[PDB]
Amino acid sequence: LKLLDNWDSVTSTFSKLREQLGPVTQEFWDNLEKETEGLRQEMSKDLEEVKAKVQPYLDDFQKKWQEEMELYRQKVEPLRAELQEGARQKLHELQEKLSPLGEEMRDRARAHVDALRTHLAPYSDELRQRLAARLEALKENGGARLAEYHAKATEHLSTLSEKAKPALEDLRQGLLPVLESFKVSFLSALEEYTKKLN
Amino acid sequence: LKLLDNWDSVTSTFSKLREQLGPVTQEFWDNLEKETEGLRQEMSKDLEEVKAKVQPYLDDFQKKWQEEMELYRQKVEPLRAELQEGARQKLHELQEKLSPLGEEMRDRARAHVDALRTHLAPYSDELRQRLAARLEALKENGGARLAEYHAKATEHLSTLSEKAKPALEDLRQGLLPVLESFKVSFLSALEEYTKKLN
Amino acid sequence: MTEYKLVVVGAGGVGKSALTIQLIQNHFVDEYDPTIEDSYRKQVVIDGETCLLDILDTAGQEEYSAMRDQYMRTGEGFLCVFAINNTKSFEDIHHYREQIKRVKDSEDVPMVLVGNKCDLPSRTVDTKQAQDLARSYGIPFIETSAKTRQGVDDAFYTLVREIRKHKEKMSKDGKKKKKKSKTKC
Amino acid sequence: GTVKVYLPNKQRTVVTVRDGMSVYDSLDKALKVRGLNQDCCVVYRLIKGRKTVTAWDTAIAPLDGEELIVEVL
Ligand SMILES: CCCCCCCC/C=C\CCCCCCCC(=O)OC[C@H](COP(=O)(O)OCC[N+](C)(C)C)OC(=O)CCCCCCC/C=C\CCCCCCCC
Ligand SMILES: CCCCCCCC/C=C\CCCCCCCC(=O)OC[C@H](COP(=O)(O)OCC[N+](C)(C)C)OC(=O)CCCCCCC/C=C\CCCCCCCC
Ligand SMILES: CCCCCCCC/C=C\CCCCCCCC(=O)OC[C@H](COP(=O)(O)OCC[N+](C)(C)C)OC(=O)CCCCCCC/C=C\CCCCCCCC
Ligand SMILES: CCCCCCCC/C=C\CCCCCCCC(=O)OC[C@H](COP(=O)(O)OCC[N+](C)(C)C)OC(=O)CCCCCCC/C=C\CCCCCCCC
Ligand SMILES: CCCCCCCC/C=C\CCCCCCCC(=O)OC[C@H](COP(=O)(O)OCC[N+](C)(C)C)OC(=O)CCCCCCC/C=C\CCCCCCCC
Ligand SMILES: CCCCCCCC/C=C\CCCCCCCC(=O)OC[C@H](COP(=O)(O)OCC[N+](C)(C)C)OC(=O)CCCCCCC/C=C\CCCCCCCC
Ligand SMILES: CCCCCCCC/C=C\CCCCCCCC(=O)OC[C@H](COP(=O)(O)OCC[N+](C)(C)C)OC(=O)CCCCCCC/C=C\CCCCCCCC
Ligand SMILES: CCCCCCCC/C=C\CCCCCCCC(=O)OC[C@H](COP(=O)(O)OCC[N+](C)(C)C)OC(=O)CCCCCCC/C=C\CCCCCCCC
Ligand SMILES: CCCCCCCC/C=C\CCCCCCCC(=O)OC[C@H](COP(=O)(O)OC[C@H](N)C(=O)O)OC(=O)CCCCCCC/C=C\CCCCCCCC
Ligand SMILES: CCCCCCCC/C=C\CCCCCCCC(=O)OC[C@H](COP(=O)(O)OC[C@H](N)C(=O)O)OC(=O)CCCCCCC/C=C\CCCCCCCC
Ligand SMILES: CCCCCCCC/C=C\CCCCCCCC(=O)OC[C@H](COP(=O)(O)OC[C@H](N)C(=O)O)OC(=O)CCCCCCC/C=C\CCCCCCCC
Ligand SMILES: Nc1nc2c(ncn2[C@@H]2O[C@H](COP(=O)(O)OP(=O)(O)NP(=O)(O)O)[C@@H](O)[C@H]2O)c(=O)[nH]1
Repeated sequence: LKLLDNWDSVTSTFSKLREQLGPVTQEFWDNLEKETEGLRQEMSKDLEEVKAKVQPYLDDFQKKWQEEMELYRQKVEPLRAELQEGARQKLHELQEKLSPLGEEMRDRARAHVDALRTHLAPYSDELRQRLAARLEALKENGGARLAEYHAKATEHLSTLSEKAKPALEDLRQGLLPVLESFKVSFLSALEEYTKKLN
Repeated sequence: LKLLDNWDSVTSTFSKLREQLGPVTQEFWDNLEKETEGLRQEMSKDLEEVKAKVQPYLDDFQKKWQEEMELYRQKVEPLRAELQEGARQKLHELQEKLSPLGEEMRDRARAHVDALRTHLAPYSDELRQRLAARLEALKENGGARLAEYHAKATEHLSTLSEKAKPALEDLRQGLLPVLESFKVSFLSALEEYTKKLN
Repeated sequence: MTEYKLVVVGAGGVGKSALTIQLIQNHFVDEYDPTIEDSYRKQVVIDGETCLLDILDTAGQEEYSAMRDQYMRTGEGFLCVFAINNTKSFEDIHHYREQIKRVKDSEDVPMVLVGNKCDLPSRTVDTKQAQDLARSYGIPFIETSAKTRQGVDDAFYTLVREIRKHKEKMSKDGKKKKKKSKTKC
Repeated sequence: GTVKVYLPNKQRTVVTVRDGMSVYDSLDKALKVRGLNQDCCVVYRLIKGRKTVTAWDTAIAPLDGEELIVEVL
């Protein structure tokens, strides 16, 4: 309601801002004119300075690039050749190493896997009997536990009857007057709050 | 009142739970004993068979492992020799490359750096002139910037004071009845808060 | 790659630093080393098995520090080093036993009684008296001398064997036998 | 009054801070006990979580509070 009075001061604030938006911004533009003029005194020389330097720079760089490229060509080629022969020697080494070791590894695998074929096979079979006996134990006690659980579930359901019936009715018998009392407190609160929030 | 009866049902449940857990832990343990006894008997054969068989298992594996290690060491010697002799050539030939190609690198680096010296020296010197021009403009423009900024700041301070006092006093003057009316509503609303929760 | 933590406790003057340094770089000290918290780690072959031993040599003049209590818990085996020429040390052995019992939260902890300076002419603690005390605790007694290097390594070897003994026993005690498992530990 | 210096052997040692002896002297007992020499070893200070290069010639007096880590070069 009184916001009009407060906002009126905001309008005055806008006016004060507009006063600055004029000469201050205009002055800023005048400063910008100095900035642009300055840049036209800096960049004018800078750009030419760059051009007059980039040319010999790229030229000197080209010289260095040439030195590097030529030098590298006279290095990469012979080195690659030597590395190739060295790699071929390494390859031959690898071949002459991985071949006997490969055959050996295959026999190693034979001696290991065939061993496993005669180690894990009876092991799994033994485990099968062991697991079977264990399964029977789990089924014996499990089947019993199922009966026990069913009995306990029955006891639990029976002990739940005294909760889902009398206790639930008791809760309902409590909820009725409670909700009523809550309603009285809520209704009054609604009116009371509305009266002060109007 | 509600909590008293509700919690009563809780204790009337904990008791039943305790009366249930009693035989439950026993029945569970009885079944657990049957299982664990069987597991023990089973584990007796399990561990014994595993240990009795682990002996020839390890013996078989170690036997082959001996061959694996022996043949490995047997071949490791000539293989290491191939690596050593081969590397001797590879490294020696490379050392014979790092020498001339290294000298060439240094010689190329000489021209590389020396050409850089004859370029970077005047480049940085001329850059000093460029930077001088930049700094000159930055100083001259800066002097204006600061002068204008001071002017703009003064203009800002003028409108600032026109708001820090008149507008602020308007706000503060309004804050008086506003805060008071708010206090009136808050203090009165506080009645409901207490008369509804106690 | 098996590393064991050995803590050497004792009164100031017994020469804990000397004992440890003698095993590490094999050099006898001559100055009063103001040891507070210094560890020494070396690797040796004990009974055919390679073991890394990290010996913690701490101050023997601390009252009751929380930092001490904490680092005492990280020690597996404990060496009760006392001087055969110092009656106070023989009586203070019980203090070490109780301190370790509390920090380890167990009464059955591998410990070894070490009687250093047995080469010295001065002897107030007889071998039987010390051995009897050790026997009462259920631990072995080793007479040592850092000056003559006698029993030095032996004491350490014994401690490692006690640690092994305890761990082996617990592993072959009764896992499938259901001997104290619980759920909240 | 006591500072714990970290050793390159993955350990540490607590020494007493004195207003006389230098780093070289204080770290001498630490290196000599590990069979090391102050020729290939360098000590690093603890400032802002990161380590800082320090000299042996410097005294140990201003080393009261922080900890040091010795490395081998
Ligand atoms: C065809 C091409 C193939 C080439 C041909 C084949 C020939 C070349 C042959 C061999 C290559 C060298 C590699 C072997 C090095 C093993 C060093 C090592 O372990 O020896 C064992 C010693 C012994 O232990 P100890 O007695 O001291 O401990 C005792 C414990 N105490 C604390 C408890 C008391 O240990 C020591 O001497 C301490 C270990 C410190 C030495 C580390 C050296 C590691 C090897 C190379 C460095 C490479 C760096 C890679 C650079 C790449 C950057 C991108
Ligand atoms: C280049 C850009 C063009 C500018 C255009 C707008 C302005 C034109 C109009 C008037 C000119 C006024 C400019 C003068 C500003 C001075 C800044 C300055 O020199 O200040 C320094 C002070 C000193 O305190 P200290 O920290 O050194 O000491 C800490 C103490 N202890 C040491 C113990 C560590 O610092 C302080 O007063 C800290 C407070 C900083 C206040 C900044 C407010 C700036 C106002 C307007 C800019 C517009 C932002 C708009 C955002 C729109 C985004 C879309
Ligand atoms: C020029 C230089 C040439 C030199 C030649 C030398 C050749 C080196 C070649 C191979 C080395 C294989 C390394 C085997 C690693 C296990 C070592 C081992 O037995 O150590 C023992 C630890 C024991 O327990 P602890 O010490 O921790 O406990 C005690 C803790 N205490 C001490 C604080 C109390 O056992 C453990 O740590 C068990 C954990 C094992 C995890 C290893 C992680 C390996 C990482 C990466 C492998 C790369 C995969 C890349 C894919 C390649 C595709 C082609
Ligand atoms: C988000 C990604 C999903 C995947 C999640 C992970 C999967 C689950 C599997 C494995 C994680 C297991 C967590 C354990 C981690 C290690 C904690 C630790 O570092 O452990 C070591 C501490 C050592 O002791 P210390 O050094 O302090 O003492 C020594 C001092 N003294 C002797 C001197 C006085 O061990 C202690 O503190 C002992 C207590 C810690 C043992 C806790 C095991 C509890 C087991 C069962 C309880 C189940 C209740 C079920 C009911 C349901 C409720 C909702
Ligand atoms: C939420 C739903 C989960 C569903 C999963 C169900 C399956 C889980 C059931 C069983 C598997 C668990 C097996 C491993 C148990 C270890 C738990 C553990 O690490 O807990 C940590 C506590 C820590 O406290 P602390 O006492 O160590 O520390 C105080 C130290 N102070 C005395 C020394 C100084 O450790 C302790 O409580 C001591 C360790 C207890 C020793 C157990 C031995 C187990 C061995 C064999 C199992 C036998 C099976 C039967 C045979 C069948 C063969 C087929
Ligand atoms: C990312 C790899 C690139 C991929 C390329 C493929 C090729 C990989 C093949 C070969 C690479 C060989 C790398 C050799 C590694 C060196 C480890 C080592 O020696 O490094 C040194 C650090 C030093 O620290 P310090 O305290 O000893 O020195 C303090 C002492 N100063 C002050 C005195 C000097 O030592 C340490 O960091 C302690 C030991 C290292 C522990 C690493 C633990 C890593 C974590 C988990 C492993 C995950 C296994 C996953 C398996 C999953 C199965 C499903
Ligand atoms: C993406 C846009 C960001 C743009 C903003 C730029 C700012 C971020 C850049 C740089 C920040 C520099 C901060 C370094 C200061 C660390 C000081 C320090 O030393 O403070 C201590 C902590 C704790 O360690 P400490 O004291 O035990 O060890 C030191 C061992 N002493 C104490 C014995 C000597 O030091 C540490 O936490 C050491 C740090 C290791 C933590 C690694 C965590 C990596 C995980 C997530 C980071 C994700 C990066 C994503 C990549 C995207 C790039 C675009
Ligand atoms: C153009 C050509 C110019 C010429 C210049 C050369 C080229 C540029 C080259 C490199 C730039 C990298 C700068 C260095 C970075 C440091 C990394 C680092 O190692 O740091 C760690 C340090 C603290 O460790 P310390 O070892 O020194 O201290 C321990 C004390 N002692 C010494 C006693 C041991 O950290 C500190 O000092 C604190 C640093 C915190 C990092 C703040 C960066 C935040 C970045 C972005 C904020 C986002 C703005 C929003 C973006 C919107 C844009 C529109
Ligand atoms: C006494 C009790 C005390 C107990 C108090 C308990 C605390 C309760 C607290 C909060 C309750 C609020 C609980 C809010 C729950 C959220 C309800 C909800 O989902 O709302 C959604 C709406 C969305 O509107 P939009 O429909 O326009 O559509 C979404 C959007 N534009 C789009 O394009 O997608 O948002 C709106 O509500 C806007 C509707 C505006 C209409 C009204 C416009 C207002 C009209 C008139 C104002 C009165 C006039 C006064 C003038 C007199 C001056 C003198
Ligand atoms: C629109 C514009 C928006 C702009 C947004 C800008 C955002 C800028 C954000 C961040 C700026 C980077 C600010 C970097 C601050 C770096 C602070 C730092 O290096 O602290 C060091 C300390 C180390 O204490 P110590 O006691 O260990 O060391 C000795 C002590 N300092 C001494 O001098 O004697 O560490 C500690 O305090 C202990 C805690 C260690 C755990 C943490 C370790 C990790 C520590 C630092 C990492 C900083 C991470 C920064 C990444 C931020 C990205 C989300
Ligand atoms: C980070 C990746 C992590 C993943 C790792 C995966 C594999 C891990 C396994 C094995 C590999 C091990 C990888 C280990 C990586 C780092 C290991 C490491 O932390 O080493 C220590 C050193 C320095 O230690 P200090 O104790 O001396 O210093 C104190 C320390 N910073 C501190 O805060 O306390 O720090 C440094 O590395 C020195 C940095 C110097 C800055 C210059 C840096 C220079 C950078 C770039 C140069 C490029 C130039 C190319 C030129 C062109 C060629 C012609
Ligand atoms: N005769 C003899 N002297 C020893 C023996 N052990 C240490 N000493 C001597 O006792 C002095 C201090 O030894 P030290 O090992 O530093 O004692 P510590 O009790 O471990 N020091 P701290 O109490 O400060 O931790 C040295 O002069 C040293 O030579 C020993 O077994 N026999």
